[PDB]
Amino acid sequence: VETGAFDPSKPVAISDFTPKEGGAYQKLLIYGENFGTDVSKVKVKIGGKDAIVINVKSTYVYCFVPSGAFSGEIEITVGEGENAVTTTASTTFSYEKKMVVGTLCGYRNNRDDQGWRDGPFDGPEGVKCCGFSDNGRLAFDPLNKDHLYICYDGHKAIQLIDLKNRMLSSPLNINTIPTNRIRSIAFNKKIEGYADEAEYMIVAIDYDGKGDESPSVYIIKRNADGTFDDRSDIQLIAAYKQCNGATIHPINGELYFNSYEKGQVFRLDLVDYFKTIKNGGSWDPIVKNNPNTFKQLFTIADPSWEFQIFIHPTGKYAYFGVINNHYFMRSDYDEIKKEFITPYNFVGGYKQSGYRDDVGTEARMNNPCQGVFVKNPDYTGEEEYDFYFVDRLNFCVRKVTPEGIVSTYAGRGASTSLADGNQWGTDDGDLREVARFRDVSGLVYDDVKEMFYVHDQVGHTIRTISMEQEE
Amino acid sequence: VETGAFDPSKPVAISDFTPKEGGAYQKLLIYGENFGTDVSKVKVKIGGKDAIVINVKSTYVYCFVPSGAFSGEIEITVGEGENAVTTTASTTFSYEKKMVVGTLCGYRNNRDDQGWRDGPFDGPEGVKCCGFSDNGRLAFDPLNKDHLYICYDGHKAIQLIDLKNRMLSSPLNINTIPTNRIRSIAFNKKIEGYADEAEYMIVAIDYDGKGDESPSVYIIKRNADGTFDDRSDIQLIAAYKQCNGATIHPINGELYFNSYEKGQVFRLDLVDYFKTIKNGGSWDPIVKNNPNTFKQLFTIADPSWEFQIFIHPTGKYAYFGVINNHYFMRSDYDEIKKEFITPYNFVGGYKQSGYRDDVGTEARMNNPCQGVFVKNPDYTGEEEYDFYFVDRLNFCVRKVTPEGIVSTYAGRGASTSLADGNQWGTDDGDLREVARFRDVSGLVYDDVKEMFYVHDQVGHTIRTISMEQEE
Ligand SMILES: [Cl-]
Ligand SMILES: [Cl-]
Ligand SMILES: [Cl-]
Ligand SMILES: [Cl-]
Ligand SMILES: [Zn+2]
Ligand SMILES: [Zn+2]
Ligand SMILES: [Zn+2]
Ligand SMILES: [Zn+2]
Ligand SMILES: [Zn+2]
Ligand SMILES: [Zn+2]
Ligand SMILES: [Zn+2]
Ligand SMILES: [Zn+2]
Ligand SMILES: [Zn+2]
Ligand SMILES: [Zn+2]
Ligand SMILES: [Zn+2]
Ligand SMILES: [Zn+2]
Ligand SMILES: [Zn+2]
Ligand SMILES: [Zn+2]
Ligand SMILES: [Zn+2]
Ligand SMILES: [Zn+2]
Repeated sequence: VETGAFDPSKPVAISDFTPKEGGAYQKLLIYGENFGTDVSKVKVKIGGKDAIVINVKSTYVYCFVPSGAFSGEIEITVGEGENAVTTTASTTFSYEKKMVVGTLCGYRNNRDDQGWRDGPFDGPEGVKCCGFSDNGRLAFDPLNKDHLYICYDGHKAIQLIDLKNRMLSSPLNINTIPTNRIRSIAFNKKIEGYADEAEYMIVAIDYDGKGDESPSVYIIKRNADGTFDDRSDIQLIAAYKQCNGATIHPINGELYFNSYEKGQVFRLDLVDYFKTIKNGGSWDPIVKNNPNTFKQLFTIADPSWEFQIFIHPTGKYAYFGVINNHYFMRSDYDEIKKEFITPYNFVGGYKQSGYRDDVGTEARMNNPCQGVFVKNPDYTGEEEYDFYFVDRLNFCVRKVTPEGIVSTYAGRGASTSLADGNQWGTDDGDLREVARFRDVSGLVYDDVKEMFYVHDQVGHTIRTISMEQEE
Repeated sequence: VETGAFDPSKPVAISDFTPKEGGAYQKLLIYGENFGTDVSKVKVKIGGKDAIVINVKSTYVYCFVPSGAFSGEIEITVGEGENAVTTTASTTFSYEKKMVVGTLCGYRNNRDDQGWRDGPFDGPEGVKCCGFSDNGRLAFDPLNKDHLYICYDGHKAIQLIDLKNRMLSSPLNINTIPTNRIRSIAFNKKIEGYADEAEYMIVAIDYDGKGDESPSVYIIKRNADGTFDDRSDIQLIAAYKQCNGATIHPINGELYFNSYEKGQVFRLDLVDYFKTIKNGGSWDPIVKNNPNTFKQLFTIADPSWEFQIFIHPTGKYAYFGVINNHYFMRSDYDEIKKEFITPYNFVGGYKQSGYRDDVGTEARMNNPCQGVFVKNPDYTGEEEYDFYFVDRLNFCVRKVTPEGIVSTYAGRGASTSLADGNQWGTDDGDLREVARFRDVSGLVYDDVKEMFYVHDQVGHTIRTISMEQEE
């Protein structure tokens, strides 16, 4: 062989590589000897995973770090058959793990005829659980994050996704609720003299069968054994019409709920409710007849405005997600009055659906659904959180900084959307290169395990976003 | 007056505001009393600067924090004439200063007939200095950052911008150089036994008047009094043809220079040069006849490739800015051989001019010129720098992260480009809302004062990017 050509009678050596650490898709430069000058004659594995070889030039090889290369062991084989020579680098590459999309439970077969079935997360079709097909919202039991509840707009049971025993059940059949349009789940904060922390599940429903005296919000009391099920006491706490959600202030504990009719936002101090029942009184849930107790703070925009309220963990502000008109508004909280004030347009285009990462009202989204605040360790001032939400008709999770910069966090996998031409899909893995979702409606974040659970309504699955693990 | 209306017989009060700190363009919420409900009747000043009032609702006012509101004093006046009532908040807003574009020296009058004139940075037209009209490059004297040199492609003097005495001079008339196409300025690193740190200015020129034996690089020796001027010894160190720049490796000290002909990159160890002259030898600068001394490492792409070399402060890699074909390539440095290796496309589109912030080869630029590496305090690993370059025909400074994300750092002011419809201009101030440049060719960064100097070739000015200051 000539100068620079591969010599199969001599060893192949790796002397160094750079960078020494990195994540999947990182370009890696490997230095050594006897690599030859042809990509076709070189194969590289990193952490036991086959790696894409970019260029080979005698004393160096460029390749891409593969997903899941945990061990960082670098192995190279030059030549083929009788002439193949292999070596392994003496030091390991330091693989930096990334968040990845996974699938927890649920499935959709080729005929989409699996239906609904309670049971184990895993097993053969016919045994493993499935359903999850109506638009939904997620909420953890604040006293036990192994218990993840899901409510649905179109399925009249609130289900329990039990992460510890890996079982799906339907403990809440809410038979007295007059509709299957269940919109949200919240829990009370402790109320001195009246209610322990999360003793009550607060459930919003979307109904207008009794005109403007139609139920909006119910309250369900935890059983003596700690469960929420059909033995639980359930009471009507507010009735107007067309409610799309109810949310609890994380510091002061009052309840905010709306009506789509004119986009009203109502404020209820639960102390009024518990004080009345404690003194053997009759509670009147008819909002219109009691303007001092169910205080109407404002209308956020125009009539027929469908939205939910997401309050910052400090309680100092909230985002109002306008599901049917494709934007979020922001509202500041007056800490002395203990009320939110008239909101203003924050991110997205007023009545203009689309998909565009940009700043403020130049960003575009399409049917924004559930959102959550997540601590960003890089923030050091008084603002410590970013906001993440499922953008339903764009099949992804978006991120919103406090300044209003909107980006795409997970979904619409670049490589997978090329293979089949669809921005939607079921692929697990790398957040923006591979992973895909179908219509996404629900989202929660476990702030201790540092992971998201996502309700993929049209995939009929519960997905996860969490740190990859060596199996 | 009714409930919520302004009452001119009562004081106006400010009780609180949020956020407590922030920068220009921040939305500020001011709480208080007696503000009325009309924006037309309210005026706000912050730090003595008039502020844009957004919304007024009796007990709160929303406004934008103005540029230059250093003192943070909040003053509000409600009403007019005899009914005007003013109050000042008892606590000050904490104004966070930002980088701003400024103009150091040079000017362009309405007839663009000021020409060239050495002298003071300030004064009346006819006295204050001007010129700066040919495409240029900037370089500090490594031993004195008060001395900023500028060389020009089309003006046969190298000028001194003396930041201490605020005077422009022309100390280097380089009479023996055969052209006015001066392309770059560099300085040697200390060479044990031969040359002290920055004892020599290394100057690249663009010439082909003697075919392939045409001068490319000269070396100019510092005078006994520390100056570089017409008393300085000047020698030809390399001659091929069509050189576009020469750069010194910041750790090992060797010299890299190119030729546009085939896009060659040549490597010269200056020790060879000084050893020859020290021993009473004759130095032969003809590159073609001495392939072992002027080592040709590679050709970077196709023929007729105009580019400069920008080496990372660690010396571990370099970016090659292809001026005439609108992209940057990246080259890794082999620390054992002490040579760069064949480069690869990094950011921008190969032969595709444009303006687009994006990742890698999806980004678009137009005539990328001088670039500099700048430490980012947020980076904690082995990579501590970002890269900034002047994108000439896009009238701005762009930023390139090590991963290849290209953004716009300064220029193309949003508000000013609306007023007149031009992306170019002369405005000073806010980096992306107001400031504008015309064609930009030169760029340096003082890593101690934390400021950039920019050569705005068509504005005929030297601009600054630095922290705003209370005058
Ligand atoms: Cl072979
Ligand atoms: Cl929706
Ligand atoms: Cl008035
Ligand atoms: Cl140019
Ligand atoms: Zn090495
Ligand atoms: Zn080949
Ligand atoms: Zn159902
Ligand atoms: Zn359980
Ligand atoms: Zn109790
Ligand atoms: Zn009635
Ligand atoms: Zn207040
Ligand atoms: Zn825009
Ligand atoms: Zn206050
Ligand atoms: Zn008015
Ligand atoms: Zn001139
Ligand atoms: Zn001086
Ligand atoms: Zn000396
Ligand atoms: Zn000759
Ligand atoms: Zn080497
Ligand atoms: Zn793209």
